[PDB]
Amino acid sequence: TNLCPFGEVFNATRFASVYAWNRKRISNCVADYSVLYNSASFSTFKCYGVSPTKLNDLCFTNVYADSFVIRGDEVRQIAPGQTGKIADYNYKLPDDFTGCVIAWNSNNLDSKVGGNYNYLYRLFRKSNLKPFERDISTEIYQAGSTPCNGVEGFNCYFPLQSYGFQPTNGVGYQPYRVVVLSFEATVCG
Amino acid sequence: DIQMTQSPSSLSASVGDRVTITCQASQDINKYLNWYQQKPGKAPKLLIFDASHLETGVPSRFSASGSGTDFTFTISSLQPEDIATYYCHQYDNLPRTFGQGTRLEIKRTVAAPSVFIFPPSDEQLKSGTASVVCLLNNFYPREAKVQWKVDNALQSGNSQESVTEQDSKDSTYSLSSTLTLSKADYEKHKVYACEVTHQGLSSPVTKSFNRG
Amino acid sequence: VQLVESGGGLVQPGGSLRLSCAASEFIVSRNYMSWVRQAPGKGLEWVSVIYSGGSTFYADSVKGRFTISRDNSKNTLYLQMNSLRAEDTGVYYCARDRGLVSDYWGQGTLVTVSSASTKGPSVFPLAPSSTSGGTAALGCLVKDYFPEPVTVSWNSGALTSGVHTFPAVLQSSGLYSLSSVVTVPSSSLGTQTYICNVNHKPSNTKVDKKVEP
Repeated sequence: TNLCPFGEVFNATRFASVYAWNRKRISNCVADYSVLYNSASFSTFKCYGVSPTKLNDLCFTNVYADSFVIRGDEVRQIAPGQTGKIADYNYKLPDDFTGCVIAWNSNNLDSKVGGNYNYLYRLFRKSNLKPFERDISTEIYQAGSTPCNGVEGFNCYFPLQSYGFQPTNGVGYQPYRVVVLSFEATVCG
Repeated sequence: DIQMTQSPSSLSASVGDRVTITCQASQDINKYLNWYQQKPGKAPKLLIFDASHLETGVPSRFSASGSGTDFTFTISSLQPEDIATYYCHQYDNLPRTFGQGTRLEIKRTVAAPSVFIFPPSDEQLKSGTASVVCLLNNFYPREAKVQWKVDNALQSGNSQESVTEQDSKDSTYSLSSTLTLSKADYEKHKVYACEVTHQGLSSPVTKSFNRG
Repeated sequence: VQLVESGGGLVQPGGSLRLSCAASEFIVSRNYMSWVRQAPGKGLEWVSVIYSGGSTFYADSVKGRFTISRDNSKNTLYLQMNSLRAEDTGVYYCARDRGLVSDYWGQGTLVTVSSASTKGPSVFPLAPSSTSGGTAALGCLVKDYFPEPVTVSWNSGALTSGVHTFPAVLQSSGLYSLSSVVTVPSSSLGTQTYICNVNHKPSNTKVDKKVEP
């Protein structure tokens, strides 16, 4: 009866940091994914299940729309079978992922002069995430034998680091906003 | 596959000077260059990480800046223990790369060498080879001319020499020249001399011996 | 508090080797680690890295031939080297990465990839001259060994200032020679015993040569 609310998740005013990525559930709606496809404003529109053009031609039980900010350098890791700080400790797609990964510059919005330190990523982790896991804990990383006692110092590290997003950054070091649509009754087109 | 290019290859400055090494990246690396010191024969020391941040424990005279492609590493006040090769290291793109390396040499006052000659061991002569060793023990600069006179004939093509690296406090060098010849050749002649010519020597000094 | 490496040595082209790097305060299984090598008198080459989570990455130069791994049960990081070539000769360093910054470094072990075989050295004395007061020089000649390194010390460690253990020169033999020298007071020669302790680990060669007039 009414359109899927994709402007809420794509056009939203702020995005999550990748370690605490947001996920929007989407049911009881109908939308064409071609207000998306023919936008021509996307740096990545890497799809896995289906072809991007023929997408509003099909129905699924549920669809999720995950959204975060990473470095464009790093959009490489938002795809099944990747490894790296981000695919391992921040956001991991499963090997049998069916959906699309969408990205675009954000240097206008998410870049502050002198550095927008709001956006973070998980740098330390004893073992890397399972598919679609979210770990927002902030306990001091124990790299030594000495216990950390919650105090940051040598071999006792804060697991999150802050992007120094600056407008003068090369495009690899620029903010990119990313939306991951995954598909598995109630969505159609 | 990002190529890091430092300059100079070789650098000579006297104690207390301001020394400056640059390192340029082919592509964009942001602040993810860091700077290493490798004293001769030990492993590298991390001095400055994330392009500009001083590693815990490092002297304040070391500093570096840069972001993107052009980077500068600077020693503000040169010290004697700073002879080393310094490397910049890109680390954020996969193939991690280093710069060429910058050999830093302390420049110093002239120091004339102390010269010693060593006959072959009687133990060695039993094997069939006899090696005569000549030593310059503490000199600046590295440039010295070592001539082997066996009887009174200049010898060429049978000597090899090696130099220590600069000493970490007095900034001196030491050199060993080794004349190799056969047990037969050794006992054919009698006067064995080592003539050392150096900047700080008023005139060549010879250190000789006879067999016996 | 340290990283202690071992396992490097002489290997046949096409041969295999495994390096060890055992740690004292770091926990290998919880920490970022990479292996960095340096061929003789040349630059540094990053070779491999392992992440806290276990993800491994290699430089194309050694991919498919080398493999990085760790054993928590022994707190040790290994680098397996298969299908070795000559250009793999050099010093191999292990490092603790502070998440991409290699801050603490091991002292290194030498992987020498050659077909030649092992020769232990001969230690000859470099004996003092004939001012009973002043300084006289003495030393030991370490001739004809292979492969490198050799470690020379004097009087088991009691004598360190003034010792100059020269860099080895590769002889026309294809073998190596160095010679270390030490300066002592001329009036020590009659009473004090001077011994260079040469040690050539690749051949289980330990020599103690007492230097005398």
